[PDB]
Amino acid sequence: GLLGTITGPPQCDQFLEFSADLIIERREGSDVCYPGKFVNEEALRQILRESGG
Amino acid sequence: TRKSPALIVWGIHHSVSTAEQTKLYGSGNKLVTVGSSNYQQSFVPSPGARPQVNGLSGRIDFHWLMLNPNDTVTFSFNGAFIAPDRASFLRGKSMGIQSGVQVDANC
Amino acid sequence: IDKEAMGFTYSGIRTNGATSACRRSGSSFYAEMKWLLSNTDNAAFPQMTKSYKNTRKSPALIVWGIHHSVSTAEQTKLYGSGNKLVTVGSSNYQQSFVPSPGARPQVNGLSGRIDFHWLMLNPNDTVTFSFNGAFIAPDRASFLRGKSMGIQSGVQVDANC
Amino acid sequence: IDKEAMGFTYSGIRTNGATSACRRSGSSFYAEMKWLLSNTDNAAFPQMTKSYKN
Ligand SMILES: *[C@@H]1O[C@H](CO)[C@@H](O)[C@H](O)[C@H]1NC(C)=O
Ligand SMILES: *[C@@H]1O[C@H](CO)[C@@H](O)[C@H](O)[C@H]1NC(C)=O
Ligand SMILES: [Ca+2]
Ligand SMILES: [Ca+2]
Repeated sequence: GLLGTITGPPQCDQFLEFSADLIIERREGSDVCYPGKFVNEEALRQILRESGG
Repeated sequence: TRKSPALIVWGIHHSVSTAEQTKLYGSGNKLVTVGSSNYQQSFVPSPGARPQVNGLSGRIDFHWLMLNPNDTVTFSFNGAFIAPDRASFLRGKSMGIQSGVQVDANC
Repeated sequence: IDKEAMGFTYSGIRTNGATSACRRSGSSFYAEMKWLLSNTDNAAFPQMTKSYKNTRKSPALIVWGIHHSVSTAEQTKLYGSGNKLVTVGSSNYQQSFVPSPGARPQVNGLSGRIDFHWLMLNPNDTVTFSFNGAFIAPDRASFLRGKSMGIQSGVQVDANC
Repeated sequence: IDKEAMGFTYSGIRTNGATSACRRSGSSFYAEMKWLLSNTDNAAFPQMTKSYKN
């Protein structure tokens, strides 16, 4: 999941310092590994989308 | 230290049993008071019984904050705190999209 | 909406809280809710935990309430001396609650205040209530029916036109 | 904006809370706020209730 690139759950190990021009979220994406959510999560999603990595 | 804003991210552990919260961080009330020049907030764990997602009925929720340059973020805590080891920084421009089809590198 | 019972059971406490505000046949309370009180006045409120699962195939509206009494005395009167905590929890929810007793301007003569919260319980999910006082409990969950349109107005209805 | 007094009066506590941040005739505070401190250091702040009507 896009937010997982910040915290760093095991699915997001490849993208902890990723750099992109086009970021593609998928449905199967998971921001997390231990049960829990993000606070104000779309706001931060929208930021990382245009972050270039 | 850098000249672009910094992404700081922490986490609070809302436990399942109040006993689990004492077992880990010690008994008594827990409090995290994130502070910056722009951001003054405060967070408290909420230990209580929950349906078990992936097993652990505990819950680690994440919060975030944008720290301006030359600015300092101050954490003040006494338990139930997931700590940031590294800050995140943004590299430039990108397009965020959401799809379920392949990626054609040729078109 | 279609209401469905949530299956909750309580022992050792009361379950018939009422007030002059919600007057039915004399004093009463919300139809789909049940005010929970210590078994007798100033008694102890036991620590309870109740759970409901959305067994149907559409989300379930779960509405509970917190009673911020007017006086800390009224809070000890109804639920008992000692601190009071309510931890609502599902798979998408993870929230505690604490009554903040304090005088408020008299609305319907009662300076206490009830905070109504709500959450959407996904199908197959469970909402967990852990509490020991100051908890207005849900009796029936609500489910949505179909399509409608909400309008606000101030004129007659006319089925001829 | 027009300002009108709210008619709040206190006792058993202090009302002169000020700080070096809000500087006037020395250290002061907000003109429309009143920093309520306990009557003395570590003295229990008595529970209070005040009301204003528009
Ligand atoms: C803060 O601003 C001063 C301006 O004199 C500059 O010299 C210094 O490098 C800056 N530090 C950071 C961390 O931005
Ligand atoms: C809920 O989960 C159980 C166990 O996996 C399953 O048998 C049941 O069909 C599920 N309910 C729905 C509505 O899918
Ligand atoms: Ca029916
Ligand atoms: Ca005036």
